[PDB]
Amino acid sequence: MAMEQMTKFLKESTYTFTGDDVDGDTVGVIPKNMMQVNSDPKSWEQGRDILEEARKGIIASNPWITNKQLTMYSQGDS
Amino acid sequence: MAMEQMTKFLKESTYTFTGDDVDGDTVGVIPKNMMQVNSDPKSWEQGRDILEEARKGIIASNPWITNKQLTMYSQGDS
Amino acid sequence: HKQKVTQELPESTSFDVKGIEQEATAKPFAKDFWETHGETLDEYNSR
Repeated sequence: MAMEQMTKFLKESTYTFTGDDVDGDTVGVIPKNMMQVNSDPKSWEQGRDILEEARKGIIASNPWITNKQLTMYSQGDS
Repeated sequence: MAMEQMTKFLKESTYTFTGDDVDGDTVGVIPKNMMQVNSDPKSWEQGRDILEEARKGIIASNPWITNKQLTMYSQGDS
Repeated sequence: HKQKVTQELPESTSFDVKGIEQEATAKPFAKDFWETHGETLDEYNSR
């Protein structure tokens, strides 16, 4: 039961990011709590779009990277 | 013999709780000693009902949980 | 002769430094959605 319960908790509260072809199609994991833009938690969805427009926006400005591919990480409040 | 004897001791004196679909159909284990409501030990049965009415009663009031599912635990006298 | 020892005592002080208090444990995202949209997360994705 512990596995299913921690899995459900992470599934309801987190969100994996993904980009172009990357082995395992996962680039970072941020909680759906640190991505809101309003007081209601559904607003996380809106806060998601900006990031997918920001990450791409960085790739379109910093192409010299190893792959045209960044990472993602949320420590504390950032 | 040690295995059969500790198994018999735990079987006569404890009681597993269970709820809705949970992997392994076991949510906590409380001794049949900490659930009495009278001085005679059979009364544990009565003290069981309240808990099964309390746990559900909590689920019917706190539905936002990961699963509609709590745990159970008896440390000391509680 | 005057006693060259006064009842006046030495004084030490506590290292009392106050920084910035922490925010309380913000509600879980499941309960957040609950008391804001009246229905749990499972009942919102079934639509």
